Amino acid sequence: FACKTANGTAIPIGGGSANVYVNLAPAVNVGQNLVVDLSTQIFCHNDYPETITDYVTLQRGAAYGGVLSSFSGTVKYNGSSYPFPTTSETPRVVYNSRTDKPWPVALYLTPVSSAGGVAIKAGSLIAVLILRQTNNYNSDDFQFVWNIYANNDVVVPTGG
Amino acid sequence: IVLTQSPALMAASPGEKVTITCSVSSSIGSSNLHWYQQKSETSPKPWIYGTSNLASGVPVRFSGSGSGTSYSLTISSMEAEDAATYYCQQWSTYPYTFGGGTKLEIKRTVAAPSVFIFPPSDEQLKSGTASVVCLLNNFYPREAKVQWKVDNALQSGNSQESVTEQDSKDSTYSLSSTLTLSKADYEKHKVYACEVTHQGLSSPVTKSFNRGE
Amino acid sequence: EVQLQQPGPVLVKPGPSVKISCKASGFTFTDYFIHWVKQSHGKSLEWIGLVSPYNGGTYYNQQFKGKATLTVDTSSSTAYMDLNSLTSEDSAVYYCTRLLRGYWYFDVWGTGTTVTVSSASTKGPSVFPLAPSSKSTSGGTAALGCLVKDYFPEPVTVSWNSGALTSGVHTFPAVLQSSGLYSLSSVVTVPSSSLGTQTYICNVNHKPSNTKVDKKVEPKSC
Repeated sequence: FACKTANGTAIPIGGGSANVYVNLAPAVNVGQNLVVDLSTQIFCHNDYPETITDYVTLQRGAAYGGVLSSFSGTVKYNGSSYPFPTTSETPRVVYNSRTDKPWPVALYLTPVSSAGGVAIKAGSLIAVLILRQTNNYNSDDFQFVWNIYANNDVVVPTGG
Repeated sequence: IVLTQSPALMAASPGEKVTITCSVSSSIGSSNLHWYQQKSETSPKPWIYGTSNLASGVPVRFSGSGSGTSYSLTISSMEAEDAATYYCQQWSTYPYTFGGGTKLEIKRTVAAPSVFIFPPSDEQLKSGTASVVCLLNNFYPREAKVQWKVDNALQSGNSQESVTEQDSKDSTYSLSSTLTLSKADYEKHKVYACEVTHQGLSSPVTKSFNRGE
Repeated sequence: EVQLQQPGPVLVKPGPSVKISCKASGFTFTDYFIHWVKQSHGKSLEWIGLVSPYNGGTYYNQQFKGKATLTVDTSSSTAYMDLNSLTSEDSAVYYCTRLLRGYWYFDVWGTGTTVTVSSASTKGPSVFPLAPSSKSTSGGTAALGCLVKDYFPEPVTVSWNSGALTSGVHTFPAVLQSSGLYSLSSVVTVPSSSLGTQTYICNVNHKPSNTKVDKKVEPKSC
């Protein structure tokens, strides 16, 4: 079932990979943590409603590029937090509706204790999300790939 | 080159739409550059927080729009008041770089720089100084053509000029030209002349006084 | 209400620093980042750095990486901008500003200081009555002036007794002179009265200065 993003450019039914540009907080002191609100960014909807109850999962969520050495925490799926990068398949959620339901995922990142200057570069790669599609009619499993880029510079204030 | 702006000075008649452009070295992140105003000797007041985003306490005529590689601002209507210098600040990379900024004045017609003559006072001759003053009043451009002659000799390198800020009653300027000449150098000549030629295509004004009279 | 304050003119010899303050109140502070901005006369306002009253954590850009020691006292909610090295060139207005946690941008700026670098040892003004020569119609299209030629401290107030004649003056900004002095001026067209009032008491009124009645300015010409 086809998804979308804030830019409106995403992948069609069956799978694929896309790029999603998100805006972050320029400064977050160690402690107070910035919510990567993908919930306002990514959206998806059951293209085939009624008799086929859609099942959508976050199989793989990995953090590399900038975040692997920078702002990096857990991942909140429908309230339930899980360690990030995703070491296991998350508990399932369902959509089964003709409405671009918000992706109930937020990246509760956390700056490292050894953070320095501009830890996240504008345009650097922060996180990647893999989406699992299962339904109630066939054994078709499709992966949907999102590549999050922060178009902005995140630097934690640093003192001594 | 991480940011730049053009030009250094717009102007605007009342009720006239104004546009200002801020071009950046590379396409940035879309919708995150901020526009501030700074009045003279006043705290800066923010107007734009990213594209098409009025700041805390902005009018609706003030607005903005643009794209990921070259942003811009539009002020739809003019009522003076907002005559300040406006700067584009990029929330993309560190170091943040305020642009060159555009000292935005208020536009009216051409005003003739009325020229006035001032002999130095007699008492300052006790200090060995005699500073003849030439006055220019009520002219639009910050540059109007001036010249300094003493006894019809081309004097340069000792002249000086002082420029007013923007006016608040007719949006005009005023300039003070001051020469630093000794009492002996004053008495060495007779004719003092400042010439302003911002209308000299027909008849320039070269008013001058007679010394000791 | 919910605003921020900071001191006034901090004119000083080049020295080590100015170490100016930035007093904040109203909003729930020590929870919002604050930055600083330098404006060197009619030039760019190129941003300096930022300090975090939650934890300080201050850092600045590579340009002004040498003159910035921004910190904050949390209890009184007062940041401090300390120049690590002397400016001696950068006679710039310094602005405290804060950054909102929503749409991230600079808002609620500080009033701003005036930093001046000169070493004339606090010179007192004078007045040189600018002669309204020619006919002048005993007051009309012929101006006189209260030209002050020497003073160190900038906030000089040559303006007259709450307006000259029927108001309207063009008091001039700073000039920096030509050999390290300061000499602005003033000009009044004097369009009102005809040898009846003749006051022209332009009070110099600069902080260590006197009213200086201006000797009746003598509109005569030899």
